Amino acid sequence: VNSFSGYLKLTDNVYIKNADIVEEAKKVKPTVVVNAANVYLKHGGGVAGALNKATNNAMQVESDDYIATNGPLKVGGSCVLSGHNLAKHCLHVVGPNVNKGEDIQLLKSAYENFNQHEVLLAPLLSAGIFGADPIHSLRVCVDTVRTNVYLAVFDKNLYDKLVSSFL
Ligand SMILES: O=C(c1n[nH]c2ncc(Br)cc12)N1CCCN(C2CC2)S1(=O)=O
Repeated sequence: VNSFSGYLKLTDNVYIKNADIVEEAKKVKPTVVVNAANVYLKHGGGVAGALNKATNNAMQVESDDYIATNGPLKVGGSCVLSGHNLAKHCLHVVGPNVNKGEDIQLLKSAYENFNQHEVLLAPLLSAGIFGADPIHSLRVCVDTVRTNVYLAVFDKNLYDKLVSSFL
């Protein structure tokens, strides 16, 4: 039993809800919140900009130190950093950004990072400003993640479409 509330169950291990991931994280304080990161951990917009803003820029400060030490992530890769006031940990995961020409096949590799964590609150990888089809992202999620994932979809119109079209 966990504290996530109001989710629709899609599969044995994947759950979905129309919710703002920032407000969901603040309420649940999950062990792991997933950020829709880029390789530079520059949290300017989309999910990342919103999560960072909610930490009062502490996520960005921590991220800049991480990059100064380690260099950029790989597309499809991840790192574990603090969750600040939102979660115990933040798993920064880099899905391919279609608006940069990156290979959509890397989306499966990106979701594989979720399997290192028993339970996660997460957005759909590569959706929103990363330019991929969210229906496809949900399909890859369900077919790749084996751990328990609670997906927050900000747009109510998109949420209804994802549910109604889910196979
Ligand atoms: O939640 C957001 C989101 N995008 N910009 C934001 N700004 C502030 C806050 Br708070 C949340 C967001 N989505 C990111 C894109 C992928 N998803 C869409 C496809 C269904 S999403 O995972 O629903």
